Amino acid sequence: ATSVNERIENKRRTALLGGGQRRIDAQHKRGKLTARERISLLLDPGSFVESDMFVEHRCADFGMAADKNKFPGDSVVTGRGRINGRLVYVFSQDFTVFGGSLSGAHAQKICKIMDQAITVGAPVIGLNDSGGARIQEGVESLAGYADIFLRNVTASGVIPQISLIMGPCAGGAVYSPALTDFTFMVKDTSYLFITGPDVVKSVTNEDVTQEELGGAKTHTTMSGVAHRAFENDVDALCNLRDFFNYLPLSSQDPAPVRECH
Amino acid sequence: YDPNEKTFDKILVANRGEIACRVIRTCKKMGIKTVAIHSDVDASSVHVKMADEAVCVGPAPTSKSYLNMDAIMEAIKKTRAQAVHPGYGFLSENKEFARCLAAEDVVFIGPDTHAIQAMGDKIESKLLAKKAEVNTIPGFDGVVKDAEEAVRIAREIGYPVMIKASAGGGGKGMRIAWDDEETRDGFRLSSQEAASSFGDDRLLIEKFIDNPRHIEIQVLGDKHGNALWLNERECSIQRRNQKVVEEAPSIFLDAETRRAMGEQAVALARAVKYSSAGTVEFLVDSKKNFYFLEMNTRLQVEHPVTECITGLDLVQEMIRVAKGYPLRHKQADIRINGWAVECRVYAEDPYKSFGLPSIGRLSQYQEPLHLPGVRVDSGIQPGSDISIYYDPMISKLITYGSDRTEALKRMADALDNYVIRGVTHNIALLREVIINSRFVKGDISTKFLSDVYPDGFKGHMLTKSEKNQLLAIASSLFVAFQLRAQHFQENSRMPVIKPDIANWELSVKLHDKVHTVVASNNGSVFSVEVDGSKLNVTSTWNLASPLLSVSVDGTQRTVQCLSREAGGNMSIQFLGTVYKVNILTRLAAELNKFMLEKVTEDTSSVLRSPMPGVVVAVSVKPGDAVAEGQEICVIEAMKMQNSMTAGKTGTVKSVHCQAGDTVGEGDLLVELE
Amino acid sequence: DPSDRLVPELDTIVPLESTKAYNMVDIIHSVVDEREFFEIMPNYAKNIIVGFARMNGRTVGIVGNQPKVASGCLDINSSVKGARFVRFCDAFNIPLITFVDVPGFLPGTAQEYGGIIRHGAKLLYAFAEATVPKVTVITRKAYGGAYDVMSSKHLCGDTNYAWPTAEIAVMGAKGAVEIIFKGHENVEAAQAEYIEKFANPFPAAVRGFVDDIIQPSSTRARICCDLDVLASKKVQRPWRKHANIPL
Ligand SMILES: CCC(=O)SCCNC(=O)CCNC(=O)[C@H](O)C(C)(C)COP(=O)(O)OP(=O)(O)OC[C@H]1O[C@@H](n2cnc3c(N)ncnc32)[C@H](O)[C@@H]1OP(=O)(O)O
Ligand SMILES: Nc1ncnc2c1ncn2[C@@H]1O[C@H](COP(=O)(O)OP(=O)(O)O)[C@@H](O)[C@H]1O
Ligand SMILES: *C(=O)CCCC[C@@H]1SC[C@@H]2NC(=O)N[C@@H]21
Ligand SMILES: [Mg+2]
Repeated sequence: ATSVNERIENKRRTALLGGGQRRIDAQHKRGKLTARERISLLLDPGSFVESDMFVEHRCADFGMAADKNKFPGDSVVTGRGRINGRLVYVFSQDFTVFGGSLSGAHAQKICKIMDQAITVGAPVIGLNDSGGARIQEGVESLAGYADIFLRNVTASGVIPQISLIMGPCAGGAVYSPALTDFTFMVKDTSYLFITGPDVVKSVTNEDVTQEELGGAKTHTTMSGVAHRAFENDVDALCNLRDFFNYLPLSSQDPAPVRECH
Repeated sequence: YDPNEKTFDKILVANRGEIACRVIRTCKKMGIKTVAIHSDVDASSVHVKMADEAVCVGPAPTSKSYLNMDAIMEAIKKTRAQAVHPGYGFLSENKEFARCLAAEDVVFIGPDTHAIQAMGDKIESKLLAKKAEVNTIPGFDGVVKDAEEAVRIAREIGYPVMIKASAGGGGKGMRIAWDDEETRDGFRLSSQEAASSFGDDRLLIEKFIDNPRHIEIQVLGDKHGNALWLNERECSIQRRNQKVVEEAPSIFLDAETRRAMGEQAVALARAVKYSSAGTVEFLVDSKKNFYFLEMNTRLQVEHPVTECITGLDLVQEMIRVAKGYPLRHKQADIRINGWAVECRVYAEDPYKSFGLPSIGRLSQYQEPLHLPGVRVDSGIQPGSDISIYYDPMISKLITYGSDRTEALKRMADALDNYVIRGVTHNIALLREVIINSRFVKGDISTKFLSDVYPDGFKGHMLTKSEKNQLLAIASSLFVAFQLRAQHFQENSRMPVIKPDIANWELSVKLHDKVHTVVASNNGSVFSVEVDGSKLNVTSTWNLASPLLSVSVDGTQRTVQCLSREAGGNMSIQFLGTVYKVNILTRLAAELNKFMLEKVTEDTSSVLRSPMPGVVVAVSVKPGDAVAEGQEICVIEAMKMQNSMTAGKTGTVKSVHCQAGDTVGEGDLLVELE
Repeated sequence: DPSDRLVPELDTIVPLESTKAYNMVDIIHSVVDEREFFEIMPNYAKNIIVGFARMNGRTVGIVGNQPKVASGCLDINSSVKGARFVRFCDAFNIPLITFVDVPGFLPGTAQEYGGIIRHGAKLLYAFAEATVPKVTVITRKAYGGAYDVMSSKHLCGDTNYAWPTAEIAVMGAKGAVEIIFKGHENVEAAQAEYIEKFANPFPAAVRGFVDDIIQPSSTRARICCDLDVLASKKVQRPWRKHANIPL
């Protein structure tokens, strides 16, 4: 008798449930979904296939060798699907597990998805919901951003890259959306800033909150970083679907032609 | 040196810089472990890396790092040091330091406490010397009483009247008077300045010697009552009462006078019961009459030069004496072997006040160790930094030869192959003094720098032939750079066509004059036409090395190109002096005459500080009116205080200097109309 | 000018204290041939330095941080100033030499309202798409994602070096201890342990992030030899009409 079957089911249940039901309830109380139903709403029904669902982080310092600091998926859901019959590769970040902070496995999965997409010639859509880089990981975390950043420059001009900020992205993770072709934000829910208001108050002796520092209105009215702002998650995904419907798959293909009346 | 003999196994050096390095080298040669002390600024000095172990003693100021006895004693106790060498300065001649060290168990390399106590003030030293049958100044001995007593003394001491501050000296309270009324007014001025002095409030009246010559006798003694005099030393070239150029054998003295001086010095040392190395200083007139003047109970700065004519090592001998061993030499064993000349290279600008301190970081530094008969003693290295708290001494250079002429020629050669980039030095003044006709002849005095340059040091005044050589070298260097700029690699797509030019016609602007130069190249040989004069210069034309050796008409010269730019400005070091020239082509020079002259909004009325440091006292306030020749404020940096002069009349609009702040070099200080 | 000339004056140029500022122009002058350096835009955005020099007779582009001005923090102007120069140097086949001393990006409301993200992305892209040989030397520090912005090893960099006084981390010690050891409410021993363990280049050295830790006096001799072996660099990349600069 082998217990390799029940462990698979337990790992699947933990991956679906994330880091716990209390964090899920906290996610919903802000009027905010989680990664998996975002993916389901974005993609066609019964067309999403997920890659690398059994990957764990390999941290060994600051007491993460215990099971309480171990979570399957490593706060990222990556895969491929179809929109209106055309292939696409997607990745979404989960704030439940360590606030979506970058780890080795997170960057590895993102890089693998980008490599596959650039190999086959399909667009990449990224739903960004993070909190920065994991400090306990160390320099290994920083390299992850680099391993992403290079792949954002290699694929620039080859395949379209779309980014949608769905939460408070901060730190060095804000540079990946700036290196993509288009940027979209959800108002009253998403933020973008290099440093938090606390550091600004400490250094420049100036008082400001997160909404006025990195809010959607600031980045869509005077900063010029984002392109459009949407009311909520469902409207954002609905608009992103037809926006993707406009644009082609790769620079080797001609502009799409539809049926006119 | 014999390492078999028993000697201390741990020496702590209580100094910094050059003398610490010298002592460290000596004990390393003698196989003795050493310990070094340093402040926070000197944590990266040369002497803290040469010596095993290092102890931090406190902050940057000397009052808390090198003069803090508690820190030194704690370091000695922690390091289990058995002996301490003070070098010179700081605590070398401190009365309480000797007792504090000799209390527990520590032996102090130097004179005993009684010797320092006796030779510490100018009152009892004179009477002690008189009791030892030593020639002294015929000035009256005794503390002055009042103006009437002062003039009564001045009646029978001679028409020239010296007034001096007792006890501590250092160039304070030293004043002149001739006339009896002038004598009494100078005496009351001396009395009031002594009342405002450090506290002695005692004056000494004395006689002047006309055209003084400062001679020194190096004495060495032990604890068994033996005393030796190691020849004499000539030190007359001084500014601000500080020696710059040293000469071991005295060209002014014969055998009999030298013997008499040495015997008198030995007798004086025996009277004091001296048991270490020291120097006795004398003032000598034209009639070879020598008078005693002060005794230094420590190791002197100019000690290496007398080592070049005797072959002894003073540091090793004095360490052996402090150990308790009798001297292994006799008087008949000391002989003069050749000639030796020493120069003291400082970090200061000689063009103002014969040297004013400057700071900076050494971009690069190279010594002429490959030249024959050259020895360099330095406590610096490439990348070293110069702070504002210590003496600005960079290094000392010693050259020895068979006779005076060879030593002087070697010194002149060595002063040209010395590379210092990063700070300003006084090498030009040294080279000008060395090749001076009066210095070569041998008629010098303590006022040598006061009459040769009555207004100040203006650089080397070069003759017509030297000017032609300089212009030819500059033109040749410019043409060599232009020719080097044309050498590319083969492209195989757009081949380069090297321009074919025969002659280069150039306009060279030097000082405030313009010369026309024609340059021709024939490989490694340049032919130069300078105002109708033929010159021929050859060299390897290595444009990367900091030293260029050229031959102009058979004469060998060494030059250094300090700075060069595309605008034509070049800074070239010729004969130890830096010259600025502007080289242009004929067409460029002709077209440059149409350029409008750039307005320069600096016509006096500016009092930019000539030296960095901390101002201690400002004598004016904003809105006041100043007068010519009146000091404004006093800035203290590198052991000295300097007050800038005046010469224009106006109203000070603002004052940017306050007591306790730090002022950088070239910073605007006083603004006036 | 020999290619193996030593530069002993660079051994103690970097102060021991982390709050003191030095001059990178002195290091550039010491390293390059004949102390000659042609600076571009010397009076604008003084916290970054860009220029042309020669190494063993070969034209090179020098880019570096200036700790003397604004502690070396990056801002809007310096990002564009460096990015344009790097793009030109790549476009006309010129090797790049980089000196890294950066604590991060300059914070404030004006920088965020001006779009610092776009210009940081410009500079990062300019270093990322570089195909000419690149040599990087880290002098004192490189904090946060800015370390990636300065052509780290992971952006297809060829050779990276670090001086013994260098140190690389994620953030400062205070931020790390206040974001990791929050429950312990004791930063006395925690800060000491963090600065003893991570305030040094070994964590990046043991993980292969930096090629070697070299003495400063041998910096020049290390660079020239590298420029001898990287002169034949060739990189193949996917075809495209032109990429999308974040202009
Ligand atoms: C390359 C440049 C870098 O390295 S940037 C590194 C990030 N530096 C920082 O100072 C962290 C900034 N992040 C934040 O302030 C918050 O997470 C923001 C973005 C405001 C989210 O808002 P908020 O809902 O109030 O957060 P929260 O109180 O619910 O905390 C949730 C949990 O997320 C975690 N988290 C966040 N970021 C990291 C990170 N980089 N590394 C490790 N953990 C992180 C927090 O530990 C927090 O834990 P907890 O559940 O509150 O106990
Ligand atoms: N009686 C004197 N007569 C003529 N010149 C003197 C006399 N005393 C001093 N001078 C000058 O004073 C200067 C310094 O005298 P000194 O006793 O050595 O003090 P210090 O220890 O500060 O050097 C000498 O160089 C000398 O030129
Ligand atoms: C300051 O750092 C003390 C050492 C420098 C002065 C010492 S002591 C007196 C000697 N005369 C001189 O010019 N240097 C020597
Ligand atoms: Mg004296």
